[PDB]
Amino acid sequence: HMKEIDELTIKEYGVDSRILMERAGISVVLAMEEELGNLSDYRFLVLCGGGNNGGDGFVVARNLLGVVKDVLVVFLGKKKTPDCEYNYGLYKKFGGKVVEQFEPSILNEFDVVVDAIFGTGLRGEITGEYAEIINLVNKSGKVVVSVDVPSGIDSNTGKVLRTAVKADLTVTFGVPKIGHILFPGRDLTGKLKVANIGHPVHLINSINRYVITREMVRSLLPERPRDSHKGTYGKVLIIAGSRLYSGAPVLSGMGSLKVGTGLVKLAVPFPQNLIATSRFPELISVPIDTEKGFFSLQNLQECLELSKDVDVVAIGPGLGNNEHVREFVNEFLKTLEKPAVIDADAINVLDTSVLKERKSPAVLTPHPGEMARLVKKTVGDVKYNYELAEEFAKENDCVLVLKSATTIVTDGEKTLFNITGNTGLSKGGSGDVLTGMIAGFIAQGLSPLEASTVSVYLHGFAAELFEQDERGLTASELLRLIPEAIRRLK
Amino acid sequence: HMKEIDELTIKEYGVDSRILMERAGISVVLAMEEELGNLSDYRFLVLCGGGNNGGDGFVVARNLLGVVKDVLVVFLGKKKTPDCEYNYGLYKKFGGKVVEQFEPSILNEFDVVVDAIFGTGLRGEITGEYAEIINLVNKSGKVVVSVDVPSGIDSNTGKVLRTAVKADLTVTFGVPKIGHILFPGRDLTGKLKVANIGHPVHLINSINRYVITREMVRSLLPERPRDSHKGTYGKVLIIAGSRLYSGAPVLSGMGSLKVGTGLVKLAVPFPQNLIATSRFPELISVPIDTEKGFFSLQNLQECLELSKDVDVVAIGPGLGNNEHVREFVNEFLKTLEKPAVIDADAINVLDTSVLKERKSPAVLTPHPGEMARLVKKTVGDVKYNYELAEEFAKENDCVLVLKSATTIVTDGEKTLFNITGNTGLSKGGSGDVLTGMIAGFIAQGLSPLEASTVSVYLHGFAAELFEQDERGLTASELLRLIPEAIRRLK
Amino acid sequence: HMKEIDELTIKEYGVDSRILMERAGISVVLAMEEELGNLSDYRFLVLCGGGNNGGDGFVVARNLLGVVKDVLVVFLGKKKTPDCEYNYGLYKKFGGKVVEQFEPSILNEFDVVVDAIFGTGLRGEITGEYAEIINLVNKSGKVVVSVDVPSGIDSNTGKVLRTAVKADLTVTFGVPKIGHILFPGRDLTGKLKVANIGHPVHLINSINRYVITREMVRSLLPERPRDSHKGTYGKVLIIAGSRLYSGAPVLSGMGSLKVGTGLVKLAVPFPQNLIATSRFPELISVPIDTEKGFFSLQNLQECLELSKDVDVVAIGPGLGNNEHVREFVNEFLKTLEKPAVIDADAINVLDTSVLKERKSPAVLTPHPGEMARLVKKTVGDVKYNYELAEEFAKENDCVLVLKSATTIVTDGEKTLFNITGNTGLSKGGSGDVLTGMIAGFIAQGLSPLEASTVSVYLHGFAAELFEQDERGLTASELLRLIPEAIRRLK
Amino acid sequence: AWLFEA
Amino acid sequence: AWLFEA
Amino acid sequence: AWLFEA
Amino acid sequence: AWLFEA
Ligand SMILES: Nc1ncnc2c1ncn2[C@@H]1O[C@H](COP(=O)(O)O)[C@@H](OP(=O)(O)O)[C@H]1O
Ligand SMILES: Nc1ncnc2c1ncn2[C@@H]1O[C@H](COP(=O)(O)O)[C@@H](OP(=O)(O)O)[C@H]1O
Ligand SMILES: Nc1ncnc2c1ncn2[C@@H]1O[C@H](COP(=O)(O)O)[C@@H](OP(=O)(O)O)[C@H]1O
Ligand SMILES: [K+]
Ligand SMILES: [K+]
Ligand SMILES: [K+]
Repeated sequence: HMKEIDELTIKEYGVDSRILMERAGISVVLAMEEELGNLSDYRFLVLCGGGNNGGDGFVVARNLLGVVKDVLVVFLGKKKTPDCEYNYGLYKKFGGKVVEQFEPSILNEFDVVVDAIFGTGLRGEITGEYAEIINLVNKSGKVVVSVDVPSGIDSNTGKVLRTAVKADLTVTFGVPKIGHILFPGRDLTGKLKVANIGHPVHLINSINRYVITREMVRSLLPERPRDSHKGTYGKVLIIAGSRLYSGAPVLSGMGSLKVGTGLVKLAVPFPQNLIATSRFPELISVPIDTEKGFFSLQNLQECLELSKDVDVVAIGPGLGNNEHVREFVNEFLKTLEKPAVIDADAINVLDTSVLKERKSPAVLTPHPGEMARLVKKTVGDVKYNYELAEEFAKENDCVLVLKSATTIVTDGEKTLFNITGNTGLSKGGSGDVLTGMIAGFIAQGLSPLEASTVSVYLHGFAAELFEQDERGLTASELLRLIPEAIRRLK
Repeated sequence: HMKEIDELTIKEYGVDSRILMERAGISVVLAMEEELGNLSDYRFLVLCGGGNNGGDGFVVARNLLGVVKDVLVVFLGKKKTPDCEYNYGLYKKFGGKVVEQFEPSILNEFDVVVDAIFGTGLRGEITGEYAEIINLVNKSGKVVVSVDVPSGIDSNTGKVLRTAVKADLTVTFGVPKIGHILFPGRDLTGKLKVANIGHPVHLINSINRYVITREMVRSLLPERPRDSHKGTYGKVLIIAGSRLYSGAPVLSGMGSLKVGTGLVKLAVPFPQNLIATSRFPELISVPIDTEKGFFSLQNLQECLELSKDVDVVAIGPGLGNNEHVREFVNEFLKTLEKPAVIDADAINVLDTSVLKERKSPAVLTPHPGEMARLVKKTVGDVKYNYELAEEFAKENDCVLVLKSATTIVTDGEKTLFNITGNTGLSKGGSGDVLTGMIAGFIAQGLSPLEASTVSVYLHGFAAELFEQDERGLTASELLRLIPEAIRRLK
Repeated sequence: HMKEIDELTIKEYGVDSRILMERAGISVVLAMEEELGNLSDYRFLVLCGGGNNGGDGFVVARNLLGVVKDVLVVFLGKKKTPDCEYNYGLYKKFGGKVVEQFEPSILNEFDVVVDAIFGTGLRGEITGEYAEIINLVNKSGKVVVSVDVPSGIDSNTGKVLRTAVKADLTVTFGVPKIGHILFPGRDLTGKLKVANIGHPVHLINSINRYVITREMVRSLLPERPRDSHKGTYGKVLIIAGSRLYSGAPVLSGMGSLKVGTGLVKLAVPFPQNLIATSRFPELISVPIDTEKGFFSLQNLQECLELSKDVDVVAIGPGLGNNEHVREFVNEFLKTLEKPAVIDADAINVLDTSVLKERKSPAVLTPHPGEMARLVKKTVGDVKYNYELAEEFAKENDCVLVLKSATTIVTDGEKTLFNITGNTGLSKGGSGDVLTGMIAGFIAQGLSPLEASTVSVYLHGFAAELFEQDERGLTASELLRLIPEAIRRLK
Repeated sequence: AWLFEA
Repeated sequence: AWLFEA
Repeated sequence: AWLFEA
Repeated sequence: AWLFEA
């Protein structure tokens, strides 16, 4: 918690709470200037609650006095915390205007609304007059700058607490909060700036949940020693496909090759295996003889033999989901002593007891529907539920990659959030590519967690590099964009 | 005094002294970043005294911790004021290193020296170890950033107190200080940034001594109504020249015309009057018949007749200085009921009783040699002596324009400092141009003080627009550059 | 009068008055679009009087309905003319809003004010509520578009009728009106567009007072046959200067040379004649021996001898004005049988009987002070008084060039208005240049009227080509700019 | 140029 | 970068 | 311009 | 756009 970090910074380091509050407010002023240009032509409406978020607002309002066209504070609380009171007091000594009633037509006379109503740790549903004011600000068309978190977002979850401010700019302090990172909060945050307000860098660094950044991914990318050969860069087996789903294997395989893997082999039911090499002849696509077009226990021994000469096995994309696939998948993973990347239909039939028993590592890559089915909960209970994902990862000894617009990657100890990507990834085939990427990076020497971190980022970044409208992005185009994402990362 | 402004801001407005100190120090960090780029590659040596300047230094050092390559504070004082002590305490709690001995070789290990040794209001000559340290920093070749004022400059006068830091960058608070504006201090200041640290804008504005800025000159420049004629823009008489000094009249006259004056007439001894129209035939150059090539009382009545049909009279450039010139100048000014711009040899022969008796206004434009002779003091007693200039202006009911690299313009109530210009103005003819400019602006409707303010600025700015090396600038080239200075001002 | 042209177009050509009114209003809409871009984002306040100007306004308002953000008409009259009534009726049938009370705060809700209150032929001083409304529109800061003429300008004179609208854009019909061309009206007009609203081109052309345009000057400029010599391009004598005013001759002379004259001779009192060739050695500057530095009857015979071998004589600039100059000037012009260009001090001493008696032509070039003295009236009675100038020109058989920001050029039958130039011409020396230009063009073969028309235009256009701030323009710089003005004209 | 002289 | 992460 | 005059 | 759709 930043709440804890503020407390330690005040109580143990001895920084006056007022100094933190001053730094917070001036950082909002500087951020607005960076975004709007010269502030002197704008009229500012500052909405202050009674808490320290409001206190930060009074500092903003006071620092705009005499410099901008007009400033008014509407004070919406009933009582003020000590730092809010002190800064209210300064704003008034400096000649500032405060009113305590919100008049709908007051929005008419201002260009920018500074939302300092509620901050982090707000827990209750907003109703009554706070709601009305927030709804009026949202309909007003004005530029909205939110102090810390848009008022009405739960800063621990990203949920809207009945209603919430939609900001053009949010200025937060120290670190991004979970509510900036997860949706809907991420959407309501608008452009996010993270200000340094003077916390010791050691406390800022102690946070155990992180946003995955370019710099983090660049320092995890494996080295490519010049004197190398394909085995230097690992070997992947991908067990995938069926008579129903012949495309999945192809997309996973190329996903491994595009991130620099040395050798990729697919095991796919004949004749669907032939689809992959007609499209990308650099793939090895082994024909697996099946009774009805789906993997079954009769293919167990062939798949374990194929496994011996690879570094990692991805399983699941397009396998189908029937009882014989279920038997095969669970018996295979129980016997495979290689890292496993488990996706799609391998998740749908997975017996989670098998994961506890494995000595080798695993990465699971469910979307929330798949996660929901796996732990027997509703999609709504699991979506963006990073604590559930952490517990699952810790209990089953795996890395969990819970896919959504913000993807969560956790091994139960460390949790990372991915924010790259766009809606073109919301389309069949996208996940199959990511599964290949993750396997590939594990094969090249990254840990399951590192492989997942780099892969989710690059998969999202590749999507963003599509030249045309994102809704026209397809998995095949995404594959083409991977090596550009890699080059841009460096 | 800013000292007073800090006190009122703390004691009457209620801003915690620590909040002012925090804002000061972070403003230094931001300024250095603007100048150096990313700070993370630099090692910083911060030299802190015991006073609040040192306190500001501790804030700088503390805010660099964990962000830059290395930070060390050398604490040079013997005791610490309360805010310095508090910020020393924070720097140490944050993990910062302080030593109390300055080792000459310590400069070897750092890229930037932050000079927070002494601030404003230092009064005594620096000797002993402070001097040695300051001299070592000056020989070191490192980048030097001075907090408030370079240590060793007297912030009220700009004098060096035995020795002083030579800064690449100085970051001051609220307003520039006199010691940044006057030399040598102006030279030692290097690039000056003035930070807003949260004083009420009303107190910042109450300062009665100002630097002349572009924006101030732009808002004083007269209007040019389209439906106008030459009389709209005034008429100047310039009484100037002699058989010895035939060029002066020409340069003064064109100086009036280049700033937009409608009509300019010169009165110059025949045949030297003919020099002016051979060079600029738009001038009227009236031949004055003299006995020996110099104005005398025999020309009094002609000059007073010529005066009736003008708005302003400039007198002095190249008149010569002998007894008959003295009689003429004093009798003329005692009788002339028009504004007078008094320069050069008219200053040298001026009886200051005559100025007290005049009902009409005057501007005097001495360089320090001329000022020294006028009040019977040494050049050293008068140079940059803004209090003497104010008293003189107040006592004699005039505007005094005391020329030097920083020019002082005062009517005894308001005092303005000009910082435009370069060394190409240190050459004969330069002053003659300025005298014409001032007269011209008075003729166009500006007050003597306004006319002087706009003229010193534009005269200096024109010099800066010379395309080649400044030492090759001549008065004739300066005249050519005036209308460009004007266009650039708009 | 356009009033007459509208009547003939309706009554004799048979164009329905409503068709003229429709065309007028749509032309305002098109003009505003050209100036503002897309109109759809703007809210329009249209102020309509009761007359046909208001009728035009109703057409504007009606044509904006459904296309722009908001339209409101405030109807300020008491009764409506038939075409105003018809168009009010259409505006209402189309769903438009009209109110009849002007509320000061109504300006708050609109971006553009369309001023259709009064048009051309308004004769009375505006007082009462019309004044209040006009003053409110002027203080409002909104974009102001005036229909026909800014309300409150007398369209026959350009005078303000107590108060008047200051427009950003004025859209007039058929031809510019005198009130757009003369000040103050020219200033209040802002940018002027002249719309074709369907008058027969023959009636538009019948107007006997014209604005001098680029195209008119280009077609008057003389030809330069390749096989020519200096005599092809004429010879000018300029009789000018005195011991007091030695620069005038130089500026007039070069003014003749810069417009392409073949040979220019000056007659100037010795030794002031030597000033001209030291500056421009291409001039011939004849020394005239005088008793006291001024021309007198003793120089009559020399000047008439010099006159025989030239095509035109300019006389007046810097001659001085005393009795002997008066005798010389009048006796000379009474005897000179060459065209004469009469300026400055030759105007001041001119006996106008002499002009009636001359068989040869003349151009007189007074500024209003000189004109006032010449006809024994006040400056205010003569300034912009084109009817007085016409009568004077007709009665004295001359071309009169009455200098001001808008210059009037007339021979009593045809009257032309010049609008080129800027305030840098409001400075000594400017007129001396124009006098040379006019003489030069007469020498090259243009009639006195043609020579004056081309000269006033080019003199003004040269001023506009000055690269720096206009207030720094001097006559010497203007001379340099003449051949560029000429090149740009072609 | 048909509609406007400028 | 001292003040803001973006 | 909020923080610095230059 | 007031006069013409294109
Ligand atoms: N450029 C190279 N350098 C070193 N060894 C190579 C190589 N190319 C191939 N090999 C070796 O050839 C085998 C297959 O190569 P790769 O794995 O690159 O396909 C591996 O041997 P082993 O069978 O001894 O493990 C590897 O040692
Ligand atoms: N290029 C040329 N072509 C024709 N005639 C020229 C000439 N240059 C000079 N002249 C003649 O020389 C005399 C003076 O020339 P300009 O007037 O050009 O100075 C004039 O003669 P007249 O004395 O016969 O009139 C003119 O005819
Ligand atoms: N464009 C113009 N408009 C108005 N007045 C002008 C003018 N040009 C000249 N004058 C008048 O002519 C006289 C001399 O002009 P200027 O001062 O511009 O040289 C002044 O008159 P007075 O003698 O009535 O003061 C001034 O009024
Ligand atoms: K908030
Ligand atoms: K210092
Ligand atoms: K009108």
